Amino acid sequence: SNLLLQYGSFCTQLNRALTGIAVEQDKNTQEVFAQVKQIYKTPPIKDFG
Amino acid sequence: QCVNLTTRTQLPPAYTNSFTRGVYYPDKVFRSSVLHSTQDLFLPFF
Ligand SMILES: *[C@@H]1O[C@H](CO)[C@@H](O)[C@H](O)[C@H]1NC(C)=O
Repeated sequence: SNLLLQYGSFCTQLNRALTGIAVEQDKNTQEVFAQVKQIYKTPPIKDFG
Repeated sequence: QCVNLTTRTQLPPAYTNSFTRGVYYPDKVFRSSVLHSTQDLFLPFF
């Protein structure tokens, strides 16, 4: 660890890239599924012709 | 020759908290407007 202390920039950029990917996954899910702002409920009656 | 003190009023040793004290310059190189990471023998905070 004391030897690796001089590669802090390399580790910081690695963790930054991975954190960006991780946030991007949640963003992708939000764009795909969270388009509708209201949670509509199915009607009790299913008279859909 | 020395004299051994005989009057004694002893209590348990008190303890206090070191509020971010005991930091020293790790080297003799001038550094300005930089943020530097170093491992050494330091007095841990608090
Ligand atoms: C005080 O210092 C002297 C020096 O030798 C020592 O002999 C003596 O034992 C010391 N006092 C006590 C109570 O130990």
